[PDB]
Amino acid sequence: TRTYDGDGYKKRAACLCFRSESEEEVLLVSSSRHPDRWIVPGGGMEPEEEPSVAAVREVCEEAGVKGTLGRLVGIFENQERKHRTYVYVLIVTEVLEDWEDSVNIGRKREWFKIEDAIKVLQYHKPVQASYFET
Ligand SMILES: O=P(O)(O)O[C@@H]1[C@@H](OP(=O)(O)O)[C@H](OP(=O)(O)O)[C@H](OP(=O)(O)OP(=O)(O)O)[C@H](OP(=O)(O)O)[C@H]1OP(=O)(O)O
Ligand SMILES: [Cl-]
Ligand SMILES: [F-]
Ligand SMILES: [Mg+2]
Ligand SMILES: [Mg+2]
Ligand SMILES: [Mg+2]
Repeated sequence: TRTYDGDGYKKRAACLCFRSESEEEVLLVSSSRHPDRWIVPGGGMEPEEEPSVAAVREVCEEAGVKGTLGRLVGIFENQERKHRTYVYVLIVTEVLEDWEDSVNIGRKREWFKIEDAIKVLQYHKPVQASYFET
């Protein structure tokens, strides 16, 4: 069930899933519709779902990782697609081998240096590239 702010923007949550507290390497996942593209794992908040809970749930489903939830980075609008996304830091402590989207749609995941994550997000996902700007 998709949820919306009062202005009709889709409510989303995502995590910057870092390999370590150094925040040098981040986990991206393949696009479901376009598997040759990389995106930040995240997705729609459910009714009455806290954004931090939605963020952790979505990165479990999409990326097959768990870890220590860190700070809210910010709230990022996508004016073109009418999304409003809460973005959190997650320090990955668990990497699971056969996760929901790997089983269901063969979703891929890969570690990127921050600079390279920004590079591969820029063309299709410039708002997700901006998640890293701070
Ligand atoms: O417009 P396009 O570019 O097609 O954006 C897609 C997006 O594709 P990209 O892979 O290019 O990012 C999807 O993400 P992935 O399934 O790949 O993760 C979904 O986004 P979300 O993460 O919010 O959703 P979910 O909770 O993970 O399913 C989807 O939303 P939806 O599933 O609710 O229809 C969204 O459509 P909208 O614009 O209608 O929002
Ligand atoms: Cl790291
Ligand atoms: F989803
Ligand atoms: Mg999802
Ligand atoms: Mg979802
Ligand atoms: Mg998603």
